[PDB]
Amino acid sequence: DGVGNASGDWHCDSTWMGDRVVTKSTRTWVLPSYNNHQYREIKSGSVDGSNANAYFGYSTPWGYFDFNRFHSHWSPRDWQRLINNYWGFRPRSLRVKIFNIQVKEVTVQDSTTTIANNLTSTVQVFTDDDYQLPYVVGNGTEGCLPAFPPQVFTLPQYGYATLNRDNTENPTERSSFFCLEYFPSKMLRTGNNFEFTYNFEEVPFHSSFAPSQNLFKLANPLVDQYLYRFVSTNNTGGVQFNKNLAGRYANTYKNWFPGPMGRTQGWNLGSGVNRASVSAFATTNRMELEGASYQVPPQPNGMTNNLQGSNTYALENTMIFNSQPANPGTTATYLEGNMLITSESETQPVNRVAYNVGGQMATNNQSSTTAPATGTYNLQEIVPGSVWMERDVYLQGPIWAKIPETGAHFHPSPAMGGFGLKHPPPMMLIKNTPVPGNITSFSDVPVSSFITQYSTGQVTVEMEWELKKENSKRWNPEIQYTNNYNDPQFVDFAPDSTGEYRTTRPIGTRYLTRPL
Amino acid sequence: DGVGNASGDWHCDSTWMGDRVVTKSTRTWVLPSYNNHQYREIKSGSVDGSNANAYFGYSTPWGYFDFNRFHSHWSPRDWQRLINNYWGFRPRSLRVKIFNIQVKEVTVQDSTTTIANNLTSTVQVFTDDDYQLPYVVGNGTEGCLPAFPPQVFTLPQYGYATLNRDNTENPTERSSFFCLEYFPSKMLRTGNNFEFTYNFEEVPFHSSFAPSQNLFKLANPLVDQYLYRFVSTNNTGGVQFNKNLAGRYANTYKNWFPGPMGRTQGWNLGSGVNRASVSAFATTNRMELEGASYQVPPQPNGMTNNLQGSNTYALENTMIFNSQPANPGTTATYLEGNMLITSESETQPVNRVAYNVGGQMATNNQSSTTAPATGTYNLQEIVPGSVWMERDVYLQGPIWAKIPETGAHFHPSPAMGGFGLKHPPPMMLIKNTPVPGNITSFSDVPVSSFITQYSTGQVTVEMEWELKKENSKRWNPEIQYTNNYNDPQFVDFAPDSTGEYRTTRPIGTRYLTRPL
Amino acid sequence: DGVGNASGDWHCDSTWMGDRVVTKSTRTWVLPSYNNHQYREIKSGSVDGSNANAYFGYSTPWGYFDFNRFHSHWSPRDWQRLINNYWGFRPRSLRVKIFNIQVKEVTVQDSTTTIANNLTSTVQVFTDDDYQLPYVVGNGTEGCLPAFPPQVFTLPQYGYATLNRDNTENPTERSSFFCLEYFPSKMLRTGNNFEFTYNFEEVPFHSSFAPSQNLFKLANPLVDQYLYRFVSTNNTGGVQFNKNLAGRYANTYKNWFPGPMGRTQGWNLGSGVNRASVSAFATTNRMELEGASYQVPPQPNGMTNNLQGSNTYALENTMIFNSQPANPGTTATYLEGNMLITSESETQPVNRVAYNVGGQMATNNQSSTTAPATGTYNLQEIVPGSVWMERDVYLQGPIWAKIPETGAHFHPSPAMGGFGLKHPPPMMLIKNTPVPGNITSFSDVPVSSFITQYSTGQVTVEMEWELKKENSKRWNPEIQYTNNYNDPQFVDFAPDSTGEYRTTRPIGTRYLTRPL
Repeated sequence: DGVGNASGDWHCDSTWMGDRVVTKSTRTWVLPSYNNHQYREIKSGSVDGSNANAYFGYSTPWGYFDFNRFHSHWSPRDWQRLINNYWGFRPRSLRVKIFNIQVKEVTVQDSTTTIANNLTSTVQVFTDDDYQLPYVVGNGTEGCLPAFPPQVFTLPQYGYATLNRDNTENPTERSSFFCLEYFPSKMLRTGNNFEFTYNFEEVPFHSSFAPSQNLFKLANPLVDQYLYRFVSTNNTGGVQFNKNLAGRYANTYKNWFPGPMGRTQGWNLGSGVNRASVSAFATTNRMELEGASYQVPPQPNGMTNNLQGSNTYALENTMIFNSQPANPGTTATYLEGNMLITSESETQPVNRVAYNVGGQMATNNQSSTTAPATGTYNLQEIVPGSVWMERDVYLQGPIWAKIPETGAHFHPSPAMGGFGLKHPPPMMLIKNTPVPGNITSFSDVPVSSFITQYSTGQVTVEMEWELKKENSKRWNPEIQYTNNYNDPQFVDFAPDSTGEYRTTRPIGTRYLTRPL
Repeated sequence: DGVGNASGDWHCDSTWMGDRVVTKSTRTWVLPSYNNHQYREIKSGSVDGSNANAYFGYSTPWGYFDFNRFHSHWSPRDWQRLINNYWGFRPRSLRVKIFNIQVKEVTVQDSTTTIANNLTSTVQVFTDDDYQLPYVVGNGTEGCLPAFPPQVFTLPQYGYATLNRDNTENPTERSSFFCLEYFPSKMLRTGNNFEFTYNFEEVPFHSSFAPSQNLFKLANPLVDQYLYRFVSTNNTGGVQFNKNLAGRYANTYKNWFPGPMGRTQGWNLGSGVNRASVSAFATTNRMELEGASYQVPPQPNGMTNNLQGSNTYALENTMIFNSQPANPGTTATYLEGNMLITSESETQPVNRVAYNVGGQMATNNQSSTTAPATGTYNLQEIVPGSVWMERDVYLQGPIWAKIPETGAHFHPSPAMGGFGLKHPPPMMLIKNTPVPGNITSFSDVPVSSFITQYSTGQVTVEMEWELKKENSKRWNPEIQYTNNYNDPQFVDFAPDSTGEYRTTRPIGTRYLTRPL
Repeated sequence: DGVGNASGDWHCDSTWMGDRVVTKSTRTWVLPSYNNHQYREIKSGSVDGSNANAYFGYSTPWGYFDFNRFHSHWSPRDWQRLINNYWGFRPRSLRVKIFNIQVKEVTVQDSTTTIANNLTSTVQVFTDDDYQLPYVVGNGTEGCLPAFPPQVFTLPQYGYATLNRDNTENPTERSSFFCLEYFPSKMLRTGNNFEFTYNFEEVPFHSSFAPSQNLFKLANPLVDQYLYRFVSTNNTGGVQFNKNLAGRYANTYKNWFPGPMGRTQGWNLGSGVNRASVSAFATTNRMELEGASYQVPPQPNGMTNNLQGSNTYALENTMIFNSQPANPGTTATYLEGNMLITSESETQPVNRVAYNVGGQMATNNQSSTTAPATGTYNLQEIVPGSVWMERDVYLQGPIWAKIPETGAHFHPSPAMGGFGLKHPPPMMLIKNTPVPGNITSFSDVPVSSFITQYSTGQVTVEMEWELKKENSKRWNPEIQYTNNYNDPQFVDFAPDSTGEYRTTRPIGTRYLTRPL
C-alpha cells in the first residue's frame, strides 16, 4: 500500500498435483529508460549483401516481459520428472504479477554517479489483450526470464518492423505506426502492483513420446498380405505378380505416409569429413517472399536431422542454442564445442531425414522402345494420408508462438517447436514515465531533457500445465534422461566457482516410447 | 391475387444494422422460350485443337436465376462502406421472391410482330434444394443479375455437360440425363408469386484485410535469437556456427511458412518488354484430368501475381473482367485498355509470387569430393505449418461455389474466390409452360407446334451479411478505396450520355490493414 | 493517499460507442515557478510601428491547462475515422483530472544543480467556473497538450491584458487587477489529486460535410421557370422580357444568397506570379477598434480562399499552422515549405471567394440621356435570406472559444473555427506554493527569497462527443482522407530517427458530401 510495505512475496516453486502441475517463478528485473523516452525510426538496407535484412520499423521506450521459454518456469529436475513420466503436456492458465517496483535515479555529477531512489516516480504497465500491437514475443529473441532464479535480467526494448518498400529502408503507404501511450496503462508507484490472469485456449498436447515402431513396418512379420505387387514383365509385355510376403516391408502395401520434406544439406559434426572452407550462405534453402529471399531455419515440420548415432546433422534443420547467454551484437565464430546442437533422432521412424532424397517417381511412359525410368525428388509437401511428428520442445526453447492474422493457414505447428496459439499470452509492455529536468520557461517544443533514471522490481509468473499420463504395457525398461557424466569437473545445471549458470546439453521431451 | 393487382413491390435497398447488413435488390427479367420447349443433345469434339473442349451434355428449355456475383446485391457505395470499415463478412440468410409475372405472345403475321399478353398462360418455377441436378451456378458464367438496378437482363438457358467417352462427343454408360419436369414445380399465373428462403451454413469470414507485417519478418529487429545457424566449415570438415542476429531476417529461424505455389508465366502490362508474337496457349500451366489436359486459371490459393507497383502480372493467376458485358460467342482480341486486370498485390507478405521460384533444396549429399549443390523448384504443395491468404473477392466477382460431391477434399476455398459452400443456395429453375398451337387431329407423336411466347417479371433477392468489425490500435491513417480520378471525363460506376453503366476499375476488399 | 501510492492511472484511449465517442488523453506536464512567485505589470507601447500592439496588463505566477486543440484528444486515426464517417460532432461532457503531483527543488550550489523532491511542498489548483477571470484559453495561443502522448509539455504562464489608455502602455481608471489567490484553490500534496467535471451547453453540430451542389444551381436543368427576366429595351423605352430557361443558372431567380464577404488579397503559392518584395503589412484588411487599427485574420465566416486546384490563396483569410512547435519569440521568416497553409476549397459552392468581388449593383438611375451603370463592391454583410458555411475545424486547431460578455452578438461562430461557447470549459489555473528560504528576522516587508522549485505530474482529460451519423443515398464512392504519399521518406503523424513528431499536412473535416 505504501513505500515501507512489501507489495508481494517471492513465489518460486512447483506443485505436481496428479495430471496437473503449477510452476511459479519469481525473477528480478531491471528496466533502463530506453531511447531517452522517445519513439525512433529504425531502418536498414541490405547488410551482408542481402536485401532480406532491409527493414523499416519503430523502436519504443517500452520494455516487455518475455517468459516464452521453458526454463523460465521449469527447473531441470522438474523438467526431468516431466519428460520421463508423461506422454504429453500443454499449458492451461497463466498468472503474471509485477511487484516491488522501485525506481532509482542516476545523477552523474563530476563523474560521481550517485544512485538514489525517488519515491514519487511511476511506472506504466499495460497488457495487450486485444492483440492490436505487433506481437514480437514468440520469435526466438533474447531478453527472457533467466533459467536460474537468482539471476537478474534486463527487460528487452520493444521494437517492431513494419512494411518497407521494394526491399529498401523506405516505408510504403501501408506501413503503420503504433503509439503505445494510446493504450490505457496502469501507473505504478513503489507501493502498487500489477496482476494479470490468462487462460490458454484449447491446444493439442505436445506428443512427448518417441515411436516404438517404424511407420513402414506396422504389419506383423509373421502373416503375409492378401495383396499382390507388380514385379516384372515376361519376354512379351505380359505383366507378372508376386505375393507380398510376411516381413518384406520394402514392398508391402502401405496405408500411411511420412510428412513433408525439403532436402537440406547435411554436415558432419564430431570427427567430420566436411567440405573445407565453405561459405555456407549461398547454398542454403531459401524461401523468397515478396522480393528478397530469406533463409528459413528450421524447415517446416515433418523431417529430422541426425538418423541415429551418426555425426551427420542437417544444420539448416536444427535448433542451435548456446551454452551461456552472449553479448549482444557479437560476430564471434563459435565452434561445435560452444553450441547446443540439438538432435531430432527420436522421431526418425515417422519423419524422413533432411539430407537424403525422400523417394522417386516415374519420369516417362514405358513402351516396347522406352524402358521405365524414375527420378528422385528433393521435396514433397502434404499428401492426403500423411503422418509426421511435431518439433520437439526443449528446456531451452520457446513455449508458444502466435499464428499470423492472415486469412487462412494449414495446421499451425510452429517450425521452431512449441504451441501454435491464435490468442497467445498478451504482451506485457512496461516503461518508466518521463520525469522532466529543470525547465524554467515555456516553449511549444516538447521537453527533451529528462531525469535519467531506471526502475527495478520483481515479477512472478504462475503457469499451469495439464499433463497426459503414461499408460503402456511395455515390459522392458525405457531410456530416460539420466544424469550421466563420466568424470564431472562441475555439476551441470548448477553454478561454478565463478558463479555463472552452467548448462552443457539440451534436454528433449521424447524419452517415453509408444507404438504407432 | 388477380391480374389487376400487383403481386409484390420493388424492394431494392440496404440497411446497415451494427455488425449486420441486409441487401435487397429487385431486377426485371425476360425469359425466352428456349429450345422451343424441348430437351436437346448438345455435344462437341476437339475445337481449337484441344480435346479438353469435347463435351457431351443436354440443354433444357429451363432458364435459371444466377445472383452469384457481388454487384447483384451491392451498390459501389455500400461496397465502399464495407471494405473500408470491416475486417470480414459472410452471408447468413437469403430470400428470393419472383413476382409480377406477365407472359406475352409474339405473333408474326405478314412481318407485323404483334406482341400481346395472354392472361391464362403459366410459368413453372422450382428450386433444387436437395441438390439433385448439376449445379452450374458457381462457375463464372454470364446471365447474372445486372450491377445497375434499372437494367433488364435475360435469363440464361440451363444446360449441363455430363460424362463423355474417350475425349469425344459420344457418351459413356455412366452419362446421365436429368429431366427437370420430373421435379415438382409451382405453376405461376400473372397473379401468383414464388417466395423462397434459405439460411447459409457456417462458413469462415472472408479475410478482408491486408497484412501489416511480412511473414518471414515477424521477430523484432531489436533482440536476437537464442538459436544458431550453420554458416560454414573450416579447413577441415568441422562445422561452424553463428548467432542469428536481431534484424537479419534472411537467416533467422522461421516458425510459419507460405502457401502453395505453381510457377506461372509473368507478363508485363503497361509499357511492357513482353515477348512479341506469342501464341500463349501451348505454354500455360495445364492440369491433365482423365485423358485431356485443361488450362486451369486461376491456380489454387496461396500465390499472387503483381508484387507492388510493378507492371509484371501473372496473367494465368488472375481474374480478368471486362468493363462492359459482351455479346455472346465473340472472338474479339481485347487489349489491356478494355479489361479489368485484377491485382493480388495486397497479399504479398504472406503469399509467394507466381512468376518466381519459391525456394531451393539440396540436390546431392556433400563430401570431401562433392561440393553442396541446391536446385530451385517451381512448385510446392501444402507443408504442415503453412499459412496463406485466400483469394480476394471483388465487386464484379462470384460470391459462392459448390464443393463437388466427391469423397474427400482439402479445405475448400474456391480458386476463383468467394465462399466454398457444401449446400449452396439452391438453383432456381424457371421455364414457360408450352401452349400448343392449332392441333385439329389426334396423333401419337407429341406436339411440336407451339404458341411462340416469352414471359417477363421481377425478382427480388434479399441477402443478409454478418460482418467482422475492425478493431486496431494502428495510429496513422490507412489506405482506403477513395474516388480518385484525375480529370474525369465521366462519373464512374454511373451511366453516360448513351445510358450504359460505366465501370472502369475492379474493387477489392483488402484495404484495412492488420498485423500477423 | 500518501507518497508511496499512485494517485491515478494513465487513461489514454478512445471508445467509439454508436453515435458517441469518449476520448481520454493523459499527458505529463512541468510547472515552472513563474515570476518567482509574484504579480508583475507587463506593459508595452507601439512596437512594429503600430500602436495596436500597445497593451497594459498583469502576469501571474499561475500556470494553466490549455486542452483547447483537437489533437490533444484525437489521434490521427481516430480523427480519420470521424471525418470519413460522420456528418457532424459536438462535445457533450468533459472530465479533467490532475494527478501524481511531485514537486522537485533545484539547488544550484557551486554550479552543481542538485534536483531533489520535497515531500511537503504543495500545489494550488482552482478552476474558474463562475467566469470571473479573463478567459485567455480560446485565442490560439501555445502551451497546449501535445499531439503525441509521450511528449512532456510545460504549462503556459497566465497573463491578461486589461484596458490601456489612449493606445499607450498606461492604464485607465477602468483597468482592473484580478488577484488569483483571492479564489479558493485546493492545496495538493504529492498524494492528492484534483478531479473536475463539466457538461457542455447546447451547441450546434459542426457541419463536417462538403456541399454536393452549388447554391445558385439548385434548380433542375430540365424544366424551366415560370418567372421572366427583364432582358432589354426596344428602340423606344419599352421593356422586354424573356423566359428563364432550364439550365441557365446565370439568370434564373434565386431564393438563397451567399454569406458575408470582405475582399482580401490573393497570393499565389506553389509556382507563383506574386508581386516581388511586398511588405505585406500596410495593405491588409484592418478593423479599427477604439483608436488603433488591428489586423483581423481570419476574416469572419462566409468566405473561402482557394477555389479548386488553383495556387492562389487568400493568406489573410486562412489558418497557417507550422509543422512543428517553434521556439518562443522567434523572428524567423518561414516559407511555404515550413507551414501548413490550410484550404477552405470544400465550401466554395456556398461561400464566395475572398480575392474576388462579390457582385455589382446599380450606381445611377437610367434615362433617355444616361445609360445604366453598375459598380462592383468589395464587401457585403448579412442580407436576410443568406446562407454560408462555418469555418472548418482541423486536427491542429482550436475546439472552442468564449463569446465576450457584452450586451449583444450576432450568431457566435468563432472566426478561427470551432464552437462558440457562452460558458466554456473553466480555466484550470495552477501554481506552486511559495516556500520561503532562510529568513532569520522579522521584517514587515514581504519575503522575496524563496526555495526555487518546480512541480510536475500528469493530467488526464476525458471528453465526450455526440456524433451526427451519415445517411446518404449517393451511389458513387466519395473522397475520403486516405494516407496517400508518393515515395514516403518517413511515416507521417509518427516520429522519426530524431524522435520528434512529424506532421506534414493539416486534416479537415469536410470529406463527406451532402446536397443542399
